[PDB]
Amino acid sequence: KIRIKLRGFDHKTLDASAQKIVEAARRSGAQVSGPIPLPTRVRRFTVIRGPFKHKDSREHFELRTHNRLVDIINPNRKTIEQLMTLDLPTGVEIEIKT
Amino acid sequence: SLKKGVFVDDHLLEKVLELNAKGEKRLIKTWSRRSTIVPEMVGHTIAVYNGKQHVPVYITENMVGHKLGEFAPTRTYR
Amino acid sequence: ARKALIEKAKRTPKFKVRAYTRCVRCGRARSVYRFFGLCRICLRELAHKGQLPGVRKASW
Amino acid sequence: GKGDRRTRRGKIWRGTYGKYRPRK
Amino acid sequence: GNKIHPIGFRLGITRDWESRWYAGKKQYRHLLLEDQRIRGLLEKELYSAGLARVDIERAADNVAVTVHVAKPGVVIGRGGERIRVLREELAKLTGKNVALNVQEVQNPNLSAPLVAQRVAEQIERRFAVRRAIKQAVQRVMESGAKGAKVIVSGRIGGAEQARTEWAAQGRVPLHTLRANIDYGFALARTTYGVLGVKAYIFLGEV
RNA sequence: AUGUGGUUUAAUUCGAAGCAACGCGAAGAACCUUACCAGGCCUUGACAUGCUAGGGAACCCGGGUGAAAGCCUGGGGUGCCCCGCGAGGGGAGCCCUAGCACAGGUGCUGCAUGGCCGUCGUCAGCUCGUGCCGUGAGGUGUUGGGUUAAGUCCCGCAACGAGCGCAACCCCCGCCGUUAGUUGCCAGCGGUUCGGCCGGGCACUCUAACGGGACUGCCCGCGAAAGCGGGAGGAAGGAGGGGACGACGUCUGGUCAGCAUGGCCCUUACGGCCUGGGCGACACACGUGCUACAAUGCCCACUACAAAGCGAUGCCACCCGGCAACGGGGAGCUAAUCGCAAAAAGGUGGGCCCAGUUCGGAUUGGGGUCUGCAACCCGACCCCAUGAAGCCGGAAUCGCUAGUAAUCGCGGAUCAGC
Ligand SMILES: NC[C@@H]1O[C@H](O[C@H]2[C@@H](O)[C@H](O[C@@H]3[C@@H](O)[C@H](N)C[C@H](N)[C@H]3O[C@H]3O[C@H](CO)[C@@H](O)[C@H](O)[C@H]3N)O[C@@H]2CO)[C@H](N)[C@@H](O)[C@@H]1O
Ligand SMILES: [Mg+2]
Ligand SMILES: [Mg+2]
Ligand SMILES: [Mg+2]
Ligand SMILES: [Mg+2]
Ligand SMILES: [Mg+2]
Ligand SMILES: [Mg+2]
Ligand SMILES: [Mg+2]
Ligand SMILES: [Mg+2]
Ligand SMILES: [Mg+2]
Ligand SMILES: [Mg+2]
Ligand SMILES: [Mg+2]
Ligand SMILES: [Mg+2]
Ligand SMILES: [Mg+2]
Ligand SMILES: [Mg+2]
Ligand SMILES: [Mg+2]
Ligand SMILES: [Mg+2]
Repeated sequence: KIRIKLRGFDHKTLDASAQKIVEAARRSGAQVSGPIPLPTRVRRFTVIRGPFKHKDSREHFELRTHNRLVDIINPNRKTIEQLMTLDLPTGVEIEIKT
Repeated sequence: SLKKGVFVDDHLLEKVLELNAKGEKRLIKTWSRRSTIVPEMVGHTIAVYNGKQHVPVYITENMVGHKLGEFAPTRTYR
Repeated sequence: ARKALIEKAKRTPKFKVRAYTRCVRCGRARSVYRFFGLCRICLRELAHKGQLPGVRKASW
Repeated sequence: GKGDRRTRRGKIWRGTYGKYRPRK
Repeated sequence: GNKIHPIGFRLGITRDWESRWYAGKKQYRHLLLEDQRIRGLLEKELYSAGLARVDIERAADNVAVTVHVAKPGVVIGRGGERIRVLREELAKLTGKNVALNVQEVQNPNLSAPLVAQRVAEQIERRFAVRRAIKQAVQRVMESGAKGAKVIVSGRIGGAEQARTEWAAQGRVPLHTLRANIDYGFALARTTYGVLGVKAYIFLGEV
């Protein structure tokens, strides 16, 4: 019944941050459809390296928004405690849906 | 090319309309070459700026759909 | 001119189409990535330093 | 072909749509 | 004119960012401009302390700003008189609640941007441009490094023709990703124009 | 079409100059941009910090004039320090004018510079320590024999080692495993208005994190060795394929117009603001490109090949009006969920019948649509008409060794639009 989207630039601070949200609902409540990894939005920017004319020759930058997903089916209040404000957000995004 | 207005500068009209209520002046000069020549506001002589000076363009009937700057040519020997 | 102009481009103007971008550092009109407000130059610079988060050398 | 507005291909190349290339 | 920035070459590995805050595609723009005029102000009124990194994090209207320095004493003031003034100065531009840790760089001769600054400082006080380099490297090797290298640009000693002095010791393998090479750059605005100081310190590995 | 040379201009702003300038700075010149010109204007200035001084001190609403900028104006206005006074004067904010320190300059110098870049060259190199040799500069090492993509490794050797390079450490793509179920499925079985749509299921596919896998490890031949030829197993051999990555140095290379910066120059102007024009000129010359010159083709209709990215001052399904561009309405989607989205080439049918053509789509007349204050100089699109050169290109000359070239469409950045 409860749906949480997880964005972020860093793939270790999702597979960490939101794989600890799997323990803080399994231990203190009921069923979880595990963490599901979403299509990542790669942004790429492409820049003429030098300040002045050197139009061939460039540098290539991406900015990669990783997305992950978790679903919890049984809303206990034994769960919404860690999943409420036992805070360890770091450089991560939090979407909460139903 | 538009169809909901002819996007003509009020500062010109206003000055032309409130000349048509008695007005037969030649020292009418403008910088709005971007304005359509409006339904029969003819007879008058508007001087249009080419970016260097105003040129007297005598406005007759055959040339009404057009813009003003079409008669103030901006570049020399073409 | 590039002072009286970094200033002018911030003023809200008669007509929104007279409006435009500018590298909020390196104060500059052309190649200005709107996702950053950053001139390609003053940008490759930050991108290198680590001052643009999650931005990284692309290689594929 | 590709240079002709009144073909379908002229449209495609130009990215446009019209009589000569309708949206289904 | 060759050669990539050694930090930027490493960001994914053996070097992480000076700004660890996510944003959507319409906040990022402003959370950056702020992010920057921050360092613009900090670095300017905090040279004395000698700041290496100006780390930053976010989580919606609060900001980390974990400034690393050689001389913590100078940012604080005897008790807490300056660190107050700074938290106060910050929120006047940053319309948010500015937190603010402070860190000691335990050994400043292994912080490349400090070593740069050091050498740059000497140059502005017309010092022996070539020995500065020589010494600086030594100092850095002396505090236990795996290698180092320092570079100064041109107009060395106010000479008419620009030149370029360098010196180095041990390893500085700029092509190895798994190296950990703190890099740093200092200016040096002198009576006869700018010189440029670059500094490389090898330490790391697996 | 575009960039450049030249010429022309009031101006056609500046730079870039063989390779390594010329679809380059420009990842978006109608006004903005804009640095150029012509005219109307402002001068302590569009922006920063302070000083000397009468005037008002927060502020609000018009009018005249003009193209706009600006300028000449008439009103609404009395909040706060201070009580020192029970009659309110003292430059506390703040705002004005008059001076002053200053701002401002995309003015010049890349041969005063930083930085960043280009370049020889991803070429196999350039060095150092100590020892040894030489009066010395220097040499040896780094020569020699083998080998490699490689100063890669091997064997030798008055050298023994090392550093910057090479390779490796990193990303993408090939095979498999683990972890995970609003995207996958009759794979299994069930219901299906037969659209994975419905309960249901992660098997598979995929998505994205972490592992595995390759080592000349194994077999035959050559070799002193490195390594070389061949074989098996394996998705993949001997660097599996593509990136990222650029030694000491060279070019007084490039940029003072991104920025930073030493010096010199302008300060009712070399600063500023505006409207208008110019950067779009056209007797010419060159570079890079597009579309062609057709039947292995062109046109029209039907027909799932699938594959990276963008989208809430947005992507717009679906209905309707218009030949259409587009205009009305209007659902879904902060997006693996909804949209841009048709992929095109291909396939199936039908037409054309070798013609300057149903090839080609320049030029030009006319009617429109959209963005935008505004589309004459200067936008893209649609529709009618008009159909130019062009029948595969002189001397010269360019790219590419495999999922390459050739060909076909698709997306993005900048961006109102282009
Ligand atoms: N990081 C720098 C960038 O590298 C670019 O890539 C350049 C090179 O790395 C690249 O490689 C060269 C090629 O230049 C040259 N004309 C012929 C040569 N065979 C190529 O080498 C080739 O083989 C090597 C090793 O096998 C590869 O690693 C290399 O990247 C590949 N291109 O081709 C480009 C130039 O011809 C550009 N040099 C330069 O514009 C840009 O700065
Ligand atoms: Mg090119
Ligand atoms: Mg002529
Ligand atoms: Mg614009
Ligand atoms: Mg045709
Ligand atoms: Mg110049
Ligand atoms: Mg130079
Ligand atoms: Mg230079
Ligand atoms: Mg030059
Ligand atoms: Mg001797
Ligand atoms: Mg080697
Ligand atoms: Mg060899
Ligand atoms: Mg390498
Ligand atoms: Mg020169
Ligand atoms: Mg102008
Ligand atoms: Mg041009
Ligand atoms: Mg023929």
